[PDB]
Formats: sequence, C-alpha cells, structure tokens
Amino acid sequence: TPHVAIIPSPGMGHLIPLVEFAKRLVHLHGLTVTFVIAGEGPPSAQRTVLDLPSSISSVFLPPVDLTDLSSSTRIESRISLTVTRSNPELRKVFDSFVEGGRLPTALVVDLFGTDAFDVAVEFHVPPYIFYPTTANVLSFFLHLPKLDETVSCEFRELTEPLMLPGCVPVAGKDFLDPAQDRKDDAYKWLLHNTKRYKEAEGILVNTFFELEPNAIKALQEPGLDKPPVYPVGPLVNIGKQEASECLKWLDNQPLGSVLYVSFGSGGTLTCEQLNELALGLADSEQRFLWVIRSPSGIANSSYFDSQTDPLTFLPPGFLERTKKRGFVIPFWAPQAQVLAHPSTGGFLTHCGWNSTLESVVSGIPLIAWPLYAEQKMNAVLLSEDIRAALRPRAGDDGLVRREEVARVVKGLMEGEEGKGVRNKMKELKEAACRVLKDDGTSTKALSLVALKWKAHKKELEQ
Ligand SMILES: O=c1ccn([C@@H]2O[C@H](COP(=O)(O)OP(=O)(O)O)[C@@H](O)[C@H]2O)c(=O)[nH]1
Repeated sequence: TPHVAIIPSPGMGHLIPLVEFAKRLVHLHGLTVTFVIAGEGPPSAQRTVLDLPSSISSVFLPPVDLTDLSSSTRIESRISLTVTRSNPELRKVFDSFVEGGRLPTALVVDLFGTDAFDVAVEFHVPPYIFYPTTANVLSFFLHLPKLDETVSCEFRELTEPLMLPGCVPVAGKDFLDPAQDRKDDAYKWLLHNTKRYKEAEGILVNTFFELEPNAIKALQEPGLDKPPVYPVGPLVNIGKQEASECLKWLDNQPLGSVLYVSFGSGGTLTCEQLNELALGLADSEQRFLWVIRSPSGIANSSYFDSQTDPLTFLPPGFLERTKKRGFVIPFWAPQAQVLAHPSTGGFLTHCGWNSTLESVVSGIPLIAWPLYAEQKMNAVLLSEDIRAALRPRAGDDGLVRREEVARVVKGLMEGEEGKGVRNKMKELKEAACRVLKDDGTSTKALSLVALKWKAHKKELEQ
C-alpha cells in the first residue's frame, strides 16, 4: 500500500487538520502514513494530538538551530525556516524509508513547508501541499508571485481592493500579516513559498464547495502553471472524544445558551483590549466560556508556547459577577467538544480556519475577531461573502470597547442581528455533512488523490 509522508510546519493549526487528513487516509483509503515532525524542542497539546491507528507513525527530527534569529523574527519566518533547515534530517529519514522498502508515494507539506520539496525531488517522490486555510487565501497565494511582480507599493497603499476570480474583495491593508511589510523576511518567506506552489503535483485544500463555491470553481479552471486543486474539507475533530470541569459546567447550561470565546492556539489580546472584552462579556449578561491567555502587545505571542496566571489580569469583581454565568479557563480548552456541545450557541473566534470549520460542522454562528496571520482575510470572507459571522466595530484607535462587545454578543445570542448568521450556519452544517458522504464532492476529491497514489505505487512496484 502507498506510504504517505507528512511534514507539518510548526503550529497547532497545521498539525490538527493534518492528523484528521491522515486518519481519513488510513481508515477510508487503506494507506499508511508517517508524520515527520520538525521543530525546536519536544512537542507540547501536540502530544495529545499525535497520541492514532497503527497505520500512522511519527518521527521527531532533531531540533533545528534557529539561535541566529532575532527575538523579533516574525512567526512565518520561524515556521518556514523550521522546515527548510530540517531538510538534512528529512533526507536521513527518507534514506531509512528506502532501506525499509517504504519509499513514500507522496510527500505532503503544508502552506509554509515547500522547501521540503527539495527532498521529495531528490528521492523521486511526488510533492503535494495540504492547504489548511481557505480557497480565497489559496487564490491569493497562487497569485502572489504575479502580484509581487506587478505591484511595487506596500500593499496597504493600494486604493482598490484585490478581487481575484471567485474571491471576496480584500483591501491591501487586510492582506495576511506576513504580506504587510515587504522588507521583512516574513514576506520573503511567504513569497518564496508561493513561488514553489507551481511545483506541487496537487494542492488539497481544507474547505468545501458550498462554503466557497466561486473561489473553488475559479481554482479548478485550467491556468498558467497552476496545479490541480482538490477541496477535501471540512476535515475536523467532530468532538466525540472523551476529554473535564469546563464540560461539566457546560452540561449544566441551557440548550444553545453559551458563547464560547477563544483566540486559537496562538492568540492574545492587548491589556486594554482584554479589559474591555471582559467588561463587555459581563455587561452582556450572556453565559460564556472563555479560554483566556495573559495579554501581550504581540497578537500571536502564544503561537509556539503560560508562566503567568491569566486570571490576574481580569478587572475588579469580574470573576465574582460572572461566577455563575461565565467559565474562564486558562490557556487551552477541549474546543472540539465545546463546539459540538448542545449548550453552545455562539463563538467569538479569531477566525482561524480550523476553529471556523469546527464551528460550521456544528452550526455555531460566529463573531469574527481576527488577530494575526490571514485571519482578517477570513473575517472579510465570513462576514461579507459567506455571511456566517458578525463583526464588532473597533474605534479609530483599534480598540473594541465594552459597549460594542456587549452589543455584538447580545446580537449574536438573542438579537435579530444574529438570525441571519444562525440560519446560514444551519445550512452550512448540512452542506458539511453532504460533502463528506461517500459520493460527496470532498470525498470524491480526496478519493481521486488516493487513487492517483495507489496507481503510482502500482506502476513503480511492477
Ligand atoms: O483552547 C483551544 C484553542 C484551540 N484549539 C484547537 O486548535 C486549533 C486552532 O486552529 P485555528 O486554525 O483555529 O487557529 P490557529 O491556532 O492556527 O491560529 C483548532 O483545531 C482548535 O479546536 C483547542 O483545542 N483549544
């Protein structure tokens, strides 16, 4: 059977969907999978995630040396270089696969891991990309080499939004974070990765037709140097695994009553914003379950990570006033289970794509609160095109004040404002089931890829 090697770039939001993808490959397609894990140190959260059928093994590479990098290095530079600098160790793993008679049939990287294609090419292994965010942002990535060549200003200076075929228009000032400073190595690494996308034999994207129909149709049209694109989503943890205290609390709340609040694996708010969010959550008088992290002036400061107790940053009396109706859990919650719980009724999200897809699969409507990466692009898609998220108004200083927090929370949970988004999520919840049935469009697309891999292995071995 074909052996698929998967090399994630750092980040829980890369590993989680890749593990769901691997599980479908082994269970539904009979393939074998090895994760090759690059990094800086032992896995965190990560181990809970990698802890799987026998058909899935994990190899942890020796940690890469990133000690030459400035403390102010942006995350995408760190993420990309973790994979690039791991190539010599990845080659050693591939030599071990050759010796064991299990040369991979495919090497799957994620959106920042394209330098591992060097190893794939050396070993005559087809390179693929598993793209863990939207077809809209994939379109942006595929177009970036051309955009870079044709546009010479910082993107925030663009007066017209970018309107790629089938895509929601996005202002230059809202392009993903690593695109916002073209002089920084984060842009250099983003651009470099995008220029390698044309080398992929296929790109599997964690989205589905009904969610992004116009962008998927455009991506699948033949184009210059464009690989085949396969929507295979939503590949998520559906939340049926046994976790505890926050779920026990949830069990005691009415159907559809609780607002879950979470800023992904890496997100933090500023002090001032943390304060206004807490105050506005209390003011709203809604039930809530908030995964809290200590504040920072850097929005993705927890990406790789807490020492301090986040509860110490809450305002006077907040924990007291919300002792019954709010549950505040530091650092990490069993998010899949929360979103699948019948007592959950809404989600204030940073618009990371895994969180969005988990919410879609359970029909939970959103308040879009983007922080870093491509989240603002996702917020525009969710609120202006898909229409499954409400957005809070930030003042000219960037702060969402407590009055606005309370307004949008009540709008989502009880208001006329939230009816449209709740209905759209109901329809998307159905569609998410449709596309994953045996002859649903996402199952068909993944099956085409697995069939290609089975054919390739058959030809090689005969
Ligand atoms: O407290 C938390 C926060 C995050 N997650 C999971 O971590 C992933 C976060 O990925 P996402 O794409 O939403 O954002 P990122 O962390 O990459 O910014 C999702 O699968 C979440 O369910 C979780 O289980 N508990």
